[PDB]
Amino acid sequence: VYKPVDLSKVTSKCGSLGNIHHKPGGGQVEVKSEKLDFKDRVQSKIGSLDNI
Amino acid sequence: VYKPVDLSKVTSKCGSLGNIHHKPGGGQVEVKSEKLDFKDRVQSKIGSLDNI
Amino acid sequence: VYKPVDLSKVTSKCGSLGNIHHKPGGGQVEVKSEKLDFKDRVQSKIGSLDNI
Amino acid sequence: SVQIVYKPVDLSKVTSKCGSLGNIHHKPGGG
Amino acid sequence: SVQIVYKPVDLSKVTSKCGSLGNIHHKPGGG
Amino acid sequence: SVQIVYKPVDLSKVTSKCGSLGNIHHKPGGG
Repeated sequence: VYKPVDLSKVTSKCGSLGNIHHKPGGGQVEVKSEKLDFKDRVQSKIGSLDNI
Repeated sequence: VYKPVDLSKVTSKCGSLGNIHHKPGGGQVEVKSEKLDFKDRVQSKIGSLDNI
Repeated sequence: VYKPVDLSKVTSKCGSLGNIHHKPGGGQVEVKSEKLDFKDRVQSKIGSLDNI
Repeated sequence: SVQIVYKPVDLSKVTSKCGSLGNIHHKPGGG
Repeated sequence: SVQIVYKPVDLSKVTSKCGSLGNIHHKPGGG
Repeated sequence: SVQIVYKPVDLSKVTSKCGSLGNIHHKPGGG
C-alpha cells in the first residue's frame, strides 16, 4: 500500500507587468547621444488589496 | 496497491502585460542620437483586488 | 493495482496583453535619430478583480 | 569602412502559460 | 575601419506561468 | 581601427511563476 497525497489544492492569483526599454539609445560597437533624461513614475501595488 | 493523489485542484487567475520598446534608436554597428526623453506612468495593481 | 490520480481539476482564467514597439528607428548597420520621446500611460489590474 | 553584422537575433516576447505545463510519466514497472 | 558584430542576441521578455510547472514521475517498479 | 564584438547576449526579462514549480518523484521500489 502506497497512497501519499501532495499539493491537493493550488490557487494562484499572480501577474507580471514589464515596461521594458531594451537599448533605446541603441548600438554595440559605435554609439553616440547628447541627453538621456528619465522621469518615469510608478504607483504599483502587489499582493492582497481586497476592500471587503 | 499504488493509488497516490497529486495536484487535485489547480486554479490560475494570472496575467501578463508587457509594454516593450526593443531598439527604438536602433542599430548595432553605428548608432547616433540627440535627445532621449522618458516620462512613462505606470499605475499597476497585481494579485487579489476583490471588492466584496 | 495502479490507479493513481493527477491534476483532477485545472482551471485557467489567464491572459496576455502585449504592446510591442520592435525597432521603430530600425536598422543594424547604420542608424541616425534626433528626438526619442516616451510618455506611455499604463493602468493595469491583474489577477482577481471580482466585485461581488 | 567595413561593417558586418553576422547572424543576429532580435526577439520581443510577451507570454502567459497556465494549467498543466509539466510532463507526466507513469511507468508502473510490471511484475 | 573594420567593425564586426558576430552572432549577437537581443531578447526582451515579459512572462507569466501559473499552475503545475513541475514534472511528475511515478515509477513504482513492480514487486 | 578594428572593433569586434563576438557572440554577445543582451537579455531583459520580467517574469512571474506561481503554483507547483518543483518536480514530484514517487519511486517506492516494491517489497
